[PDB]
Amino acid sequence: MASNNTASIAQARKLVEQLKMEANIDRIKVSKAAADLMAYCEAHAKEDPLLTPVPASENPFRE
Amino acid sequence: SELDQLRQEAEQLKNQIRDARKACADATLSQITNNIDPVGRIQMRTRRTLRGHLAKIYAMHWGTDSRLLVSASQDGKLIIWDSYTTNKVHAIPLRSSWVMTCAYAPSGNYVACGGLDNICSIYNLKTREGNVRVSRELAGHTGYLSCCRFLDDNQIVTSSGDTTCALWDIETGQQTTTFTGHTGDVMSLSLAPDTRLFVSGACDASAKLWDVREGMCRQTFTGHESDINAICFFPNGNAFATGSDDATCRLFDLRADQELMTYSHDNIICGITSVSFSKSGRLLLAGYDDFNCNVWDALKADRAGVLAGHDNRVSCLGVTDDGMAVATGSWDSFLKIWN
Amino acid sequence: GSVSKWVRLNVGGTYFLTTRQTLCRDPKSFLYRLCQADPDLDSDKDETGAYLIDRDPTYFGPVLNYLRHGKLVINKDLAEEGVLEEAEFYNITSLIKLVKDKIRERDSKTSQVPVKHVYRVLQCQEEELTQMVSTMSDGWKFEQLVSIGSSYNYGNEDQAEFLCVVSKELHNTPYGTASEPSEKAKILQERGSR
Amino acid sequence: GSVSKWVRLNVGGTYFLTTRQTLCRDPKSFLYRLCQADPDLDSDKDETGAYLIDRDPTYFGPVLNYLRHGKLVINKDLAEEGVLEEAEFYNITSLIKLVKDKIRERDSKTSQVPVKHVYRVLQCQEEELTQMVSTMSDGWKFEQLVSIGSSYNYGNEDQAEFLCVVSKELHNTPYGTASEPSEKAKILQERGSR
Amino acid sequence: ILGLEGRSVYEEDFEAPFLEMSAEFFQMESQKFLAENSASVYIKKVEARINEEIERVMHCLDKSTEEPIVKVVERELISKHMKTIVEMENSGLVHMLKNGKTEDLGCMYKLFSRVPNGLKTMCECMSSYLREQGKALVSEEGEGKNPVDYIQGLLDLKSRFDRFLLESFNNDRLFKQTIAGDFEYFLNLN
Repeated sequence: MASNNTASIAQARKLVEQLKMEANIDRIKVSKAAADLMAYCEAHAKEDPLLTPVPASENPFRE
Repeated sequence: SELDQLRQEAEQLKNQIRDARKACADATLSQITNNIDPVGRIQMRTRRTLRGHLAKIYAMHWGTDSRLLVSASQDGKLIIWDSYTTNKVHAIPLRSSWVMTCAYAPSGNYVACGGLDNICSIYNLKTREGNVRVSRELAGHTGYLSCCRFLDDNQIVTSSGDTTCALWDIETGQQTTTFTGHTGDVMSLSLAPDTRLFVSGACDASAKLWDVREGMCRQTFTGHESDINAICFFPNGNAFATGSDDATCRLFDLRADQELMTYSHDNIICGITSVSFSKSGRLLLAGYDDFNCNVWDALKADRAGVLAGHDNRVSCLGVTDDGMAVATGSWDSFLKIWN
Repeated sequence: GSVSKWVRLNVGGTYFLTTRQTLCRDPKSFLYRLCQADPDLDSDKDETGAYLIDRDPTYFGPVLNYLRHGKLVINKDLAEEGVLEEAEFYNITSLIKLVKDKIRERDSKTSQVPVKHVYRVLQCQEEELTQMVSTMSDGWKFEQLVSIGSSYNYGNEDQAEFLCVVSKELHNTPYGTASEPSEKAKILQERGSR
Repeated sequence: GSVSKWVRLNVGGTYFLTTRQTLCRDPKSFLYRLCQADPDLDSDKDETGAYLIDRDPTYFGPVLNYLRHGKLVINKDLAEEGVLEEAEFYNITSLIKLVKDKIRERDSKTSQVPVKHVYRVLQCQEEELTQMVSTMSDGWKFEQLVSIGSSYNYGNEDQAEFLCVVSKELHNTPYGTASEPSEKAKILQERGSR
Repeated sequence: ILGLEGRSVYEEDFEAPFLEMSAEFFQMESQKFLAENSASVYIKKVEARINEEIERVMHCLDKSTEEPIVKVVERELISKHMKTIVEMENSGLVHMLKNGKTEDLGCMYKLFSRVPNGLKTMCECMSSYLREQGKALVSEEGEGKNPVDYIQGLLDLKSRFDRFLLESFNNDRLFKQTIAGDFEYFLNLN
């Protein structure tokens, strides 16, 4: 509806909904989320071969 | 009138969201915990240069098989490579040139491409005939097909032009559901390993995480300062790395529901044109509008290494699903298999 | 007297009995507006209760074909342009779309007389050559193969050894010889140009 | 409508006067209703009384001829695709197969209109080159020869002497019946892909 | 529609004049009603007229016009002549709670629930009522008072006042807070 600036109020309703779910969605502090990411990354560091030397036949790109 | 009142209401809602994030905002433990083992500088050498292209490479996408990359050149050419031997499994001319996006399906045999054609071209790699006969030509798009990613064998997301990031049923060639709400064009998409939540990065600098199982948005990450080039989910899908035409990368966490941590860079100022995660997701590889790209630590926010050896900008990145290497859809017409 | 569930319409000299539903392909169409009586209409054939409108039935042919059948197929001997003129007079954007698609199909079919024809270039190695010509995409015709010098790996068997050139009669444009541009596409084209 | 041994159909406003018996060939087609003079299909016209069918007379021709004398004759000035659509409307499977065969013959003959077109490359040196150029198959058309760098001497009498790209205008089969893969075929395709 | 892209015509020609004259009509009607009516009569008549005005405005006004009109309605009727309706002669919260008429208490509360000003004024009112009841209870009544009615009689007073509150002014956090505060206040009087 144009005379309401092309129903820009629908964006307001969507933002109401966005606040609703963002509040419903739990808020995880930055420090502990970072801790979880450290745990996953360091636990996966050895199997990330980018972090490790690769022999001339281990990769399928020197085969 | 009261339209301005509803706009105010939206403003105060965003203010509340900012307040909730700020309360959720804590000290980033990863950067202060910089006593983690140093990332150093990884001297990175490509074992296989993919000179099969002779035009610029705009998009590229490894497959679920994690051996075939579908690097698309804007001249209307798809090169389904053999990354392990530098052989062209397929070389497909495209009905229209200036293709900017190419994705490889969970089928492992379907490939998608989007140009200025406004028609999403899905090519069946394997048929009874043995040649790459096109599977489907999904029309109905309004703007240019800014980015495309395969949801399923018959479901796909096409962040098209005209603020469109709709879902499409490949078999019917029609939209499955309509995803809309952005005021800017949608040109960035990201695939979570969940494969059920896609964060679309539009030109209004709004990383809207949409849920594919509903016809409505899930989260709306912001903090961007320019249109979002590429978005890469973590190998857990718990957070995504975001790059826009700014001099800093960003990392938005869904559990925090806020920008978890930003990768400030003043040693390089070129816009972040592509973002990626390593096998662990510890290494965040950033493609840059200059020839040489980089890889920074997602933990200590420092450069793990430099992707050097290029002669023109890299327009897309793709890491091995085994983490053996990364292919760089550069503009020097060679994809460099950086092992 | 002149209107029923069906309606008699005098396109050209001939009179077709067609349902009021079938004649309308969008409520902006002039035909639908003519289906119900209007105070503006003065000249009509009240001899048989059929409204008089002045257009050729030959280009009404494909129009009514699409309206009744839901799919537009314009005969290879009849002007798709005449169908488009019929649609534009009757103000049916759907028919505008199909005539557009048919005209693209015809321009593919007439891609010998001047109208855009897609051409593409592919690289191939000596070994890959047989595969990618053999696995060359359906709907494309091979046009040329050129041998080149080998900058790597001796003089033959090079990843850049042969340039294949293929083509497609259908043009790459979204429609005909002119498509409505977009500004961001030009922005990115300038970005890639330099 | 009016009772007669024949029946007058208003096919697109055009009166088809055809006998009722030739329309009893396919009850599984819409026509066999239109032939009922009893109240199974009742249709009239406020000018003649003809029954009304909202199907085109454009592609009604070949289908009606197939009903009359058992064989379709698609006029080579009308779209065989339109005849296939008309066959679909009366969903005569034999007629569907016949029009699809006509479209396949078209696509083989019009392989340069973007439809199926098969290509290959032979490898030969001059001695065998003359032989297999001379003994080229009927249907396969030579499209290009090319030399390949010869490590022996500088030119001829090397096994790697000439590639011979040849082509054939191949029929495109309307989809839904062709190009249907198989599981073990895909297993072997994956085996041979590497 | 003549607003075209903005609300300018709709906002200007009638929206604001309707709002302002609506405030004035509400003011004068509420003044006349308070002059002419007791507590319950004022409640019934003002609520009936509020429903009438809202009915007409929904028919004649847009959705976006609701936010101002509701505030004006709650401000000019149920926010200015309110403090009188709390307590008078022959009526009032303290007078009426002893009369045991639950239905009027409910309405006196549900009408007042739209404005937090009315709710807090009632909270003060029956807080004073409960404090008076507790102070009368802790002192001996008649010829002596049993410890059942004095120390643990606070519990009986709390239970009966909880019944009153739940049946008249429903379960609301502010009312529970004030009744618990009163219960703790004369708890020291045992």
